[PDB]
Amino acid sequence: KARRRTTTQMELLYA
Amino acid sequence: RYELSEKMLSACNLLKYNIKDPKALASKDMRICLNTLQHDWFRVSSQKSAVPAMVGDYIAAFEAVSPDVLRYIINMADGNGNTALHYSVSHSNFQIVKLLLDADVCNVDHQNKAGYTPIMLAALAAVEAEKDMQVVEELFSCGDVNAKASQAGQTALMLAVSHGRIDMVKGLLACGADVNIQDDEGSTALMCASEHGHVEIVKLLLAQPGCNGHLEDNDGSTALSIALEAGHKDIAVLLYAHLN
Repeated sequence: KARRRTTTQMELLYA
Repeated sequence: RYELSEKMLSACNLLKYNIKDPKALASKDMRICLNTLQHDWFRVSSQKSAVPAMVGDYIAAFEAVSPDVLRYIINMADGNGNTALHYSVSHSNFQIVKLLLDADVCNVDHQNKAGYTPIMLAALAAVEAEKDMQVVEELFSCGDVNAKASQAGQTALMLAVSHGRIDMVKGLLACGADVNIQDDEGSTALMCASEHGHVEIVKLLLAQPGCNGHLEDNDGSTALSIALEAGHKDIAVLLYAHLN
């Protein structure tokens, strides 16, 4: 689930 | 004071004469012009080492060509769908973020190819001084704090909560974030906090007028059931207390 996953700064910036 | 190169000033003037003619603007030859603009603008604005006085000087020079040329260039997106606002937020270059906001023509809600807006990027950006947080809150007030990312429909508030960023959560709530928005899977910020065991963030969310602890995700899980299952009995007791 998205609510459990970690998102990094690089993942926000680049696809 | 920094000045545009001859070639850059030239490209700006060409844009000025063409900016109102859509089909010229899309012409293949005009693209070489637009590529010059994009290249030089991202060179000066978007590296971690960008110099705020240089960005300021460039902004002033674009506006002197035309306010419409300023609006066009500072809203350009690169091949990643990123604007200078995306890069300057990601780099925590908040003096440059402030210059872009103050130009008063930024589209702050632009999603990059990854699917995120600059407000979402800010939710994970380093903020080392309370004065930088003032710029972050100005950004939050210039765009849609409730926007949902193309990836999973998450909000900035969910992102901040998932990283345990109490500072950002307080900022987003103060700037009008809706605590009850659900992502594509039906998860709320409160559910995100329950997964991670972030006690103080749970209290902050529960303290918001209209916080709805009863919401279920698409499988019928609640913040309370999530908390117990993730082994965070203290949050579960907190949730129970608030719900009853």
